[PDB]
Amino acid sequence: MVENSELRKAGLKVTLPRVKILQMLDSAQRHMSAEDVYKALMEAGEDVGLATVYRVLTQFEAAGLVVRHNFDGGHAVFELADSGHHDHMVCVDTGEVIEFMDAEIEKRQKEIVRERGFELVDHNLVLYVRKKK
Amino acid sequence: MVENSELRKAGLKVTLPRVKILQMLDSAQRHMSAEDVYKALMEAGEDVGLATVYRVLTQFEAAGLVVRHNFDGGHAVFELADSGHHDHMVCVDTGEVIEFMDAEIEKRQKEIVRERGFELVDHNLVLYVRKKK
Ligand SMILES: [Zn+2]
Ligand SMILES: [Zn+2]
Ligand SMILES: [Zn+2]
Ligand SMILES: [Zn+2]
Ligand SMILES: [Zn+2]
Ligand SMILES: [Zn+2]
Ligand SMILES: [Zn+2]
Ligand SMILES: [Zn+2]
Repeated sequence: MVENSELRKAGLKVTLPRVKILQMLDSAQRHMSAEDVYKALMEAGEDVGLATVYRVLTQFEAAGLVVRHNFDGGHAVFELADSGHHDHMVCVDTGEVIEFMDAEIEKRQKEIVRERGFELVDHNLVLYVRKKK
Repeated sequence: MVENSELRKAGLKVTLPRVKILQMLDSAQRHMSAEDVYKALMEAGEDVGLATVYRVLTQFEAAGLVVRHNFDGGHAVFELADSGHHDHMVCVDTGEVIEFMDAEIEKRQKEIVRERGFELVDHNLVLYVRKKK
């Protein structure tokens, strides 16, 4: 299965809890907390406890299958890494998260780093915003 | 420069017109027509004729630097390929194009193809829609 390959490529043994959580992440909320995953699983009548959900998502994060972000300061969001790249705009007053991808900034980041003798390994860009209105 | 590397990797000699058009594509309209690129260039007081803009965008398309799409049936849209992956929803009545990326569908496409003995080289998914309202 595709999930099995993803887990193996990530140096992680294939297990039922690991497969169900990855499937939950695949189907979307784009930015889910550990509780959102747990609640979705419980709705689906599954049998995975919250602590296990958090543990697995942390295993996925360390492995590179997911990225963990904290946009409102008070909770962690976990989202797949495999998906197309996206940086984020966060509405400070409401907590609304808006993904974006600007090719100009992406190429400028590469230029900045390369002209210094480096290679860009990863990056994080968050723009905190408020409606002009 | 980053543009130079992109052009060379694509087996395309570096030229002024090729560099300016790629820069126009980098800075955004996410889905520009040849005329949109030409008009943007003219606004920027540049000196690239429309036929040259179309030719270069077609050179970029063949090379894989851009993908050409025809969403409303009557005009070609050119967008970078390098950007994160995105499929599209198109509002049939207005022509509005909405990008989306669903990890569930992406993994299901891979599963469908792999279980048949193939490797997925590329794909195109367009969902034509109308507001339920
Ligand atoms: Zn929160
Ligand atoms: Zn970025
Ligand atoms: Zn995101
Ligand atoms: Zn720039
Ligand atoms: Zn048109
Ligand atoms: Zn797709
Ligand atoms: Zn697009
Ligand atoms: Zn599915």
